[PDB]
Amino acid sequence: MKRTFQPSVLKRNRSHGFRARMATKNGRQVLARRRAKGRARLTVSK
Amino acid sequence: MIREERLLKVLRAPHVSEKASTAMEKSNTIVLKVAKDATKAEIKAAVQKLFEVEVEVVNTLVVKGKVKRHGQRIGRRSDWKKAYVTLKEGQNL
Amino acid sequence: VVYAECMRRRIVVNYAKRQQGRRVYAAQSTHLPLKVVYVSNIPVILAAALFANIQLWGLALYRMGIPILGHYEGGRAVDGIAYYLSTPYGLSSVISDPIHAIVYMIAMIITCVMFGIFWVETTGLDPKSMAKRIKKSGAFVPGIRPGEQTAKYIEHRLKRYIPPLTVMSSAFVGFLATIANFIGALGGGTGVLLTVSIVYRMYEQLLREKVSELHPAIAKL
Amino acid sequence: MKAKELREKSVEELNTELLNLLREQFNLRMQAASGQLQQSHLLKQVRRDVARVKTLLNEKAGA
RNA sequence: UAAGGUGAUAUGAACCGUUAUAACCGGCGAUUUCCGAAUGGGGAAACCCAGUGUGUUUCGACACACUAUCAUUAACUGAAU
RNA sequence: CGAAGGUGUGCUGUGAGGCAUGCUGGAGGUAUCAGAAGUGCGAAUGCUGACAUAAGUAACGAUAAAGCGGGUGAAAAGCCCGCUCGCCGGAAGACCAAGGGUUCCUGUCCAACGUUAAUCGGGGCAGGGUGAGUCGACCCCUAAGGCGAGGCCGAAAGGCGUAGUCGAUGGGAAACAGGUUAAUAUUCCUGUACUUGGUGUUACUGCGAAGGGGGGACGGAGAAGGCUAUGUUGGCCGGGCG
RNA sequence: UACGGUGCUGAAGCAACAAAUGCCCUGCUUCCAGGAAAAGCCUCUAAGCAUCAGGUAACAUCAAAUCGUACCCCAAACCGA
Repeated sequence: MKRTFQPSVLKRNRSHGFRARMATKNGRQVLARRRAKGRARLTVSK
Repeated sequence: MIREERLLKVLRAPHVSEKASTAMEKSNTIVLKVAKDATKAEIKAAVQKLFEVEVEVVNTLVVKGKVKRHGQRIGRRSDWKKAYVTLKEGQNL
Repeated sequence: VVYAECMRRRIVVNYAKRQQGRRVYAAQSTHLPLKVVYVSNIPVILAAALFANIQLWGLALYRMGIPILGHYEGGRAVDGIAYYLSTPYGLSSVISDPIHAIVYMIAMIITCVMFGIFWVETTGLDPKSMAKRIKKSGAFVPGIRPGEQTAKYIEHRLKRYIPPLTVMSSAFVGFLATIANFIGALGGGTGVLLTVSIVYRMYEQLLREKVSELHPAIAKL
Repeated sequence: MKAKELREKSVEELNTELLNLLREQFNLRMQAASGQLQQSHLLKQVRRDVARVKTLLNEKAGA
């Protein structure tokens, strides 16, 4: 088949890139929980 | 304050090996790791103090196609230049 | 004589990588020269020898027939084709006859060019497929399967390297040999020149056998 | 440790920089780029040498 | 503090100390790139684009420092009135 | 100089259990009495790992047919080449975005991997490759739309929203034809061109506002028509008579 | 000529018919549904400054940065386990 979620990079970084998860304190929950997990996945970036 | 020796420190290596070394690394046209943004300037004027080439076409291209350097482990590609200039002379070697 | 193949050219395109990591050992196949001119020798042996015949042949023809190649007296040539082709050496330079030096010198150079070219047309050396000889493989761990070397796209590398090895320093060697005699030397300035070279290809032969009969030191393809 | 150099002034630190930072990768770090080093150790003091240039610039105030 | 050393896998290469001058430890210092609260803007940070100063300039161009917001305070000026 | 265990055999205890003992094994294990328990599994379609079956059973993925002769090599339905056959062809051609983004060339390698055979592949593994004032992106301008000092709302947290700031799927300088590597391309080269903007110089000269005016600047349909790439021919020019 | 490939050359090189869904053309026309914006772009003054500076024209000069460019791309390079 052909599935349900597809690329868009035309929003990616500004769906959760650095100033898009910093942007939110609650997406700095993400980053708070990744200053609490030391996960490689963060905003899924470098 | 008028130029910098900083980009007269641009030499990092001539390319080599198989095809494309032929006049691409020799004669006019030469290809070589040159800085990282080059400058298109003191990379044509640092060979104009060395061969007097005003450089037939100053070009740049960052160099691409896959990581290696343990390609059967994980690989890392730091990225670099092929100068890929055409020099206007190549005769004072 | 001995500062006449000291030089560094060197090519690595031969590939290996085995046990990667750069203080583990190394990672390549590691060919080089540093020494050159190596089948153009037999030519200048011939060129000097030809003059040995003429000085012999002419003197033989002189006191048992007709001067055709020169006039002698006092043992050696004094005149003729045989004089202008005689070698000045023995203990010191001859600066008395500059035209003799010029003709003899030109004569020897062109004689050396001649047997070098006949070392093209009968018995020489190859580059084109000496090129292609190596690449079937490089050196493998076993594991890395080369194509840094390219089986053709190498002919030229060879045809830049070889000659000067049948010609192209035949001229130069014949020159070097001639001026080696204008200085003069004991045992012959040219004979020293040939001797040093013969000795160098020799010396290493005396030494040569010992290391790789442990099965070879390796990893250079 | 403690026991090196002679200190260098910033009227001649000048001269040092034109020989192991510049026009040294045109002959030794060009010729690193052209290998043949059985004298690996020499190279390491092209670095660690002009790295002392700017130590004895900021530490010693150019002295 | 020291006779052995030259970070690891990484053996090599070359060297070093040449035993107190390697190396180590401890103090101090230096650099400490790029980003990043980041703060000249932009901005999908590790990047785009920039200014202002202070310089240089060969006049082609080129270095160098400064330039955030928001709070608190002071000082100067000062509408509708 | 043989602990534990793994592991045979004989004796024993009701059993829980115990003994004797061989091998292997190559290290440790351990009275009594006394102390303390994570102290014993056949069923939970239990958990978890290892290990079965069917069964060599099913299966080996789209019919757009290939066939042949050489080659390589140990070996070929598939590798290599060639020669003969079929099929798509407003696609099954040829070129792109996105995305991949190296999958690419080149050179190699065959183990694994490709749905088999494979020397072969985008496999595996080495190298090599994408070059621009004029082409594009960075870049200038605007949409939806966002943000938003200050501002106006709201326990905190926090909202609405200005001056502004951001923001394509829309609008802002110019180059082409040849010719070129197995990797290049308006990018390289060649030939012949193009452009804009800064500088400078010169000559003349009133210049002068986030201002003002002007202007960008526009639908759909429909009715035509014109036109040319061009297409087709003839002619032409060359070659050829099966 | 390796046998991989390289060197050497060049005739015709038009016209008719017949052309395009290509274009003149944002044209024209028509119809109501009602058809961006800004920049680019032009011009005027304004305060000012005032010939100056600027401007305008010609000419000349210089500059024209930072990156992409391989290749699949209906496909073994996208997606589909």
